[PDB]
Amino acid sequence: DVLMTQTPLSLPVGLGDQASISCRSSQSIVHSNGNTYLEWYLQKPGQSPKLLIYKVSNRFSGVPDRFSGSGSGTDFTLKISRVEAEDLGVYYCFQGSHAPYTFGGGTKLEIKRAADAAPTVSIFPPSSEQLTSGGASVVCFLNNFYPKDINVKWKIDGSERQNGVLNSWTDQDSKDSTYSMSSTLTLTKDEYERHNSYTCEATHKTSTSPIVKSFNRN
Amino acid sequence: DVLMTQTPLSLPVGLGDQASISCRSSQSIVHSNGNTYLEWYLQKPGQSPKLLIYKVSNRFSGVPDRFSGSGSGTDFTLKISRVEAEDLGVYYCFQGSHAPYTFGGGTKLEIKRAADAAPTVSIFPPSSEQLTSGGASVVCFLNNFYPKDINVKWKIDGSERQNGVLNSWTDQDSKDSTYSMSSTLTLTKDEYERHNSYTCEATHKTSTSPIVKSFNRN
Amino acid sequence: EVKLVESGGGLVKPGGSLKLSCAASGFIFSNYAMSWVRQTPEKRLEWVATISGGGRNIYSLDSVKGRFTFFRDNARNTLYLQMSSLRSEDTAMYFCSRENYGSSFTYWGQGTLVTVSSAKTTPPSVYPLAPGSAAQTNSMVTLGCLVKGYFPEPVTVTWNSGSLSSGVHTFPAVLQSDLYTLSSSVTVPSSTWPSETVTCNVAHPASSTKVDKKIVPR
Amino acid sequence: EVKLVESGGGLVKPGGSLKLSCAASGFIFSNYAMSWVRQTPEKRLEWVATISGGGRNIYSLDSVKGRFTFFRDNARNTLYLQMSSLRSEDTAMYFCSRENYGSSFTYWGQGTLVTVSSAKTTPPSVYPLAPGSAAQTNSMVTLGCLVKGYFPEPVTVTWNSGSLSSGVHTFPAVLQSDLYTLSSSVTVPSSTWPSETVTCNVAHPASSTKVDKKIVPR
Amino acid sequence: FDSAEPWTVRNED
Amino acid sequence: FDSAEPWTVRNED
Ligand SMILES: [Cl-]
Ligand SMILES: [Cl-]
Ligand SMILES: [Mg+2]
Repeated sequence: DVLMTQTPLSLPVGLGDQASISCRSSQSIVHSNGNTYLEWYLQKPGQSPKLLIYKVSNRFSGVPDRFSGSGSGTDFTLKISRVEAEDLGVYYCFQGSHAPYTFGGGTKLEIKRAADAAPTVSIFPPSSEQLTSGGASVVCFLNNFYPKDINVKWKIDGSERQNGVLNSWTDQDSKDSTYSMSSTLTLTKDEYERHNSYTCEATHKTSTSPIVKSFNRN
Repeated sequence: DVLMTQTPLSLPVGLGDQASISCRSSQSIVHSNGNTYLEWYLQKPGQSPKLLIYKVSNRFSGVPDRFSGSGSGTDFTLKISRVEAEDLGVYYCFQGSHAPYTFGGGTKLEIKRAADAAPTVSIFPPSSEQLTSGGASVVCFLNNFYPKDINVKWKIDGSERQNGVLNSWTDQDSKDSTYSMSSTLTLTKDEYERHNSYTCEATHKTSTSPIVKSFNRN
Repeated sequence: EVKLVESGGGLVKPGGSLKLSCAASGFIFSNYAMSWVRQTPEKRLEWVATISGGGRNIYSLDSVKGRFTFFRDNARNTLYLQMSSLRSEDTAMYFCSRENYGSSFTYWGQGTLVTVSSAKTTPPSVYPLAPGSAAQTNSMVTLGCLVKGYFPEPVTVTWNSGSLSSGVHTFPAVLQSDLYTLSSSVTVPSSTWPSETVTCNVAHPASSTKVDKKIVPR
Repeated sequence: EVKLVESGGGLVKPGGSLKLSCAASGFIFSNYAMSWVRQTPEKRLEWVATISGGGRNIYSLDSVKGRFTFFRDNARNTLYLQMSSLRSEDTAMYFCSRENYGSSFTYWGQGTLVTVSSAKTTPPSVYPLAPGSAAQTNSMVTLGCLVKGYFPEPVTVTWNSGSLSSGVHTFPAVLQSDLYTLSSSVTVPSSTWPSETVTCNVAHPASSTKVDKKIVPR
Repeated sequence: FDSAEPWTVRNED
Repeated sequence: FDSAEPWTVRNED
């Protein structure tokens, strides 16, 4: 089978700047009719993939001229002459020359935001309704921050807790160049009631000291 | 006060083509400090206005370089090079040099779609719920057509109905290059039950014969 | 990062009073002038006022002087618009907006809607739109709901609690004799209805109304 | 105009069967080959099969031969994927896609989710997230909802029945011990809560669950 | 060349 | 020049 090797895996680019995404096939992908069915797709967050470029270098109708394709044989390159916010997403190459047809692994285009943003941090105690049912989830949101690098820890009465933590992440979208994060700590009700203070603590480039939000079960 | 005259009122352009929008002030709009606070805003469907251009020719950060502003004296111009579907909306000029500050009347940018599309037409009888309340609305959807020009008529037992009709309209958006519309004929229940056949008839460039959708009360 | 959120909008009788608020986050509030800008039902934009960072210098439209007052609470990151002696001409979407070096309206909120009218608040009737007689070979079927006889704006419509989004057309409301009417269509595979459930969710906040209507075959 | 809508996805046990459909409109169906492409949980894209316009020529992955069957009904503008002997590796979003001159996947549907797992269908428990008692000088307050312990995906989340949409972050679900957990945050002006109600609306079609959860102060 | 290749219009120029 | 012009940073270059 033909393998498709796509690099880089992700690509931080400032608005207005250029980007190149590379694709290599493990063997020739010239179809028996002499064409090369090498295509590029873009999948924007939460959408289906859409066609950009076909037969190596042809733009599909409606696709901006900022996108262009080149290559031959086993080596192909998608160029974006100047990146716009709407270009956010994962780019895939694809060969339709030899069955089974195969996709590269994707390249996630990310916007290098011109300014940093500190996270807005919020912590939430378990609801009385959840407690009655026997559970206790503590939630922390860390919203609208840049850059994406962030450290988040849970402390119970000042001791770091590792077990029962789930973390969820959102990437950038065309309307937003920041990131957001959610963390949920779940204990039993009885365990929750053996401790006093619950703390969500974040370390981010924007501040030299950790951002700390707490509540006391009191 | 300064009057801002914007032309054209709307501007249909093919994707990849150039758009040029004009703004004329009724007098000089040089601010006391020597700058000209002439700005351009874009309002995309369903969204708030957003800043594109300030002090005549300066691009706001994050705005693609396809957008440029120029001008002097009383004549100013916004140009969009190589229009993209994401550019859909209403563009407004604004002078902030002399109070009271004033906006131009706006220019709606529309896409000249590469291919035509016949409407999908659906007719719907009054609901039993509405009939209970003494009223009867018959509704016709005409969805996803291009071009914009369309003629819709209601017939009741073959006769054109001129009273009781309300129409509504959606324009294009960055996801959808076509138009849609909705038409509702409202009668009393007694009126509705005195006739047999209800017809929504549409005439569109995509055919010399009208598209006819009907139902018989039964 | 920068966020502006207006609130307080609603229906008021002519000659009445209303206070608008605008909450700010993501910047040092008192370092920036703020403006109010309104959008009329004719979609024209109108500057209303600008107030300085410190809150003691104000420019405003002469036609609102003696009626509207503008103030901010810098310790609470909030901007205010106190309306009194309201007129029909004041009916509009009110936006708050923050300045920046070189530009008047750099960041905008979502808006809050003010309607000035003697007409009474009125909840909508929601009617299901189901086809009378199919075309058995259609792969798609179109359904809808008619949202009739409400006041004031706005209304929101979703389908299957947001599960259906792709095939939806929701139309602008039409005002007839002090009541609004709107319609929304959804197109789904014919093999999935009525075998699977389709419901329109309609919200009318002004009358504190929330309703679901399942679309059932006739 | 061109539209493709998949359906029939759902939870199946390993070894089980499922039939997927894809409804087409807006073009002459039988003039075009159609493909199935799936997207795995790791977000890799995998070509599955391509079937000719007339329906009698098919290419497919060797790893689905004897398990998946592909056919179309040109009289009814519908494409089918009949699955049997389902495996964990078949878990994916399944897209159908139409070819065009020169390109393989020119038009895509929105996909339908197939989950192959032994885990039991479970409805979610939805809990409010409200602040304990801290910074009351903030102009904004962040609230949220915790959607805990459901299976399979997906769930939808809206706020105030869709009336509230701007200040929202809904995070991707995280899977632990055969159950998913998801959170959504919403930010509103602090002056409007609790004086104006905030409710999250959660739907989980696979269990026919709908929960509306009002966020109340502690 | 495969007489059974499924593409109907794709391989046509 | 108006000492009471409300713009705080807009008119600064
Ligand atoms: Cl001041
Ligand atoms: Cl065939
Ligand atoms: Mg290279």
